[PDB]
Amino acid sequence: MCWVMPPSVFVLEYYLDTLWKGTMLFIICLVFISCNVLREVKYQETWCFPAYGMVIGLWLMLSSIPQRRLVLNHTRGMYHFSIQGRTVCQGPMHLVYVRLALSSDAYGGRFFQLVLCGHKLEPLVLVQLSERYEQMEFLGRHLARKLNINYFDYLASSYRHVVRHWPL
Amino acid sequence: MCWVMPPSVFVLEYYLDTLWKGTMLFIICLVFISCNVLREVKYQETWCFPAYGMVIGLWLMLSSIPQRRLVLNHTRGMYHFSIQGRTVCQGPMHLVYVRLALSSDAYGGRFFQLVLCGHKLEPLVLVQLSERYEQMEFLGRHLARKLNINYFDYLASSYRHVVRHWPL
Amino acid sequence: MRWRDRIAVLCFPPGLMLTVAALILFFIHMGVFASDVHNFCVIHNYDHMSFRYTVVLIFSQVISIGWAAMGSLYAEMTGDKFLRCFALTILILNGAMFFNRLCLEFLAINYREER
Amino acid sequence: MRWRDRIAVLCFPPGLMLTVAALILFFIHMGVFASDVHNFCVIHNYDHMSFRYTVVLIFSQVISIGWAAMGSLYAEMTGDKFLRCFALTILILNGAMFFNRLCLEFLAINYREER
Ligand SMILES: CC(C)CCC[C@@H](C)[C@H]1CC[C@H]2[C@@H]3CC=C4C[C@@H](O)CC[C@]4(C)[C@H]3CC[C@]12C
Ligand SMILES: CC(C)CCC[C@@H](C)[C@H]1CC[C@H]2[C@@H]3CC=C4C[C@@H](O)CC[C@]4(C)[C@H]3CC[C@]12C
Repeated sequence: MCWVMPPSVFVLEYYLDTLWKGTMLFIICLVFISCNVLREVKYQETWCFPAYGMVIGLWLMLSSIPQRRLVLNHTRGMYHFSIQGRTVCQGPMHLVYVRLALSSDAYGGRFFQLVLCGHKLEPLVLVQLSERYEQMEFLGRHLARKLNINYFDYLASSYRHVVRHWPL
Repeated sequence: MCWVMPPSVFVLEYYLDTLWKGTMLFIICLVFISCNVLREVKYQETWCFPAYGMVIGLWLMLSSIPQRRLVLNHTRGMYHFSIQGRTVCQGPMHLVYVRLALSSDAYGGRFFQLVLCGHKLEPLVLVQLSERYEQMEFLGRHLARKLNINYFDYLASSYRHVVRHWPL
Repeated sequence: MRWRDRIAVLCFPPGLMLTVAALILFFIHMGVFASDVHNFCVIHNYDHMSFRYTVVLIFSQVISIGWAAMGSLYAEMTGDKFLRCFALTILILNGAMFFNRLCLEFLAINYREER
Repeated sequence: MRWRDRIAVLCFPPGLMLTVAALILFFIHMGVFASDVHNFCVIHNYDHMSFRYTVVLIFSQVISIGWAAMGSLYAEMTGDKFLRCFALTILILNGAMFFNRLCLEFLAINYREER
């Protein structure tokens, strides 16, 4: 899977995982429907917790999303924000970045994620492997080989990050 | 009133008369509340008619309006649509006109009204007197002496109407 | 514009609100229809069924129908298909619910009173 | 943008909707509060009071308080005073509402059951 994804021929497409959340909510509450705990001796009925489960799962399922795409076509594409049907965000460069983000806990453990920054864009969260830095900018160079725009790092400019298009 | 209003020093201000309708609806319902018709022999109760009247009157009363104004100040004013608080419509000329409109019934009787045309502007309906044509462009020339913009007539251009600013 | 400010005040944009009023009329009339059917089928509690408010909610029905129509007509010129689909769907559901309640009331006729 | 399209689909703009959900929680909870005081004051039909659902609607209360707070926090950065005033007013009314129902439940404590 290391090779196949980086070339990302022309456009890339993207989706969301909230449909998974809605599906597991529906499954769990459907389990909750039939033969729940019998706590009439507790002088109460707990059906409204799964009723709020109905409400939450039905809303989370309603967040449908067709294939979030851009004009990342390996050309002079404007990186206009594209959705099947409607279009919202347009911009001549200078907005679509790729940035490394860091998070820390009370102990101090560092977790690293990636985000394709822009006007209401989609992130680049890698698949559940962030303890070390590994190579960092090699995938950034591969994105550059795609359609070079930026490869931003943490904090300010300083060093250790590369820019390609600038608005001055 | 003929020499008071057409001079209209600098700005003009304007309001709506829907508050009159709301107040009349409130008065009618308050009459309807105490000692209405006793039609229990009709096997029905008609409190929902004044209830719907209250819904309508409360909604119409909510149409508040601070003094609809423009930049009709006797200068190079932009005629920017002005409201105490928010502002919406802005345009460089070519939109604020004054137009004569006509209405007819089945018999063929003609009624003449006037409208200050523009993006969501207010009209210039005269005080309940439209049977004869009288003077037409005399009040139009007075508006021209104010801040000459247009004085449009019915139908197409043809003749009998004057323009002052054009966008070509 | 600032829908924000649109929803701000003094009043509001064109029609719209007048269209979504038919929606909440549909909500309350659907609730009343459901209560009527529920009391007709199982509980059999004709004492508290809506035999008493008969013509006033029919007048509410008809003004809601006219309101949804007038909203559709006054909102069609925006040139956008979604608003027209919204208004036409509301008109269709209101007409269907009106005809359904008319059939229900014409059916349960031997249960109110006699003249 | 096309609020139009914003309200169009796939989902919706940021938060907002999550703030107006607290509004309709306030609607239903003020409704049951009104029913509760009405049954406490005149009709006296404790068999059908809200004696039976007591902890689940309290959990709904606290989740609505948290929702309104989180919506205010998630909508404050729009830079517009009207949205902040909106969200803060809903938070204040929900909080006073919650304290009111807490006080009323703590008052009617001799009418439920006993351990
Ligand atoms: C006034 C405009 C907005 C129309 C709304 C009509 C409302 C106010 C009317 C229409 C339907 C009505 C209800 C229909 C059925 C019931 C149950 C019945 O056993 C007693 C009357 C009662 C409780 C009515 C109360 C008032 C009611 C809710
Ligand atoms: C599920 C989430 C959205 C919370 C909504 C809570 C709803 C489902 C709860 C809270 C208030 C509840 C009502 C409160 C009072 C009454 C009257 C009582 O004599 C029987 C129960 C009954 C009829 C309850 C039915 C369920 C109810 C409407």
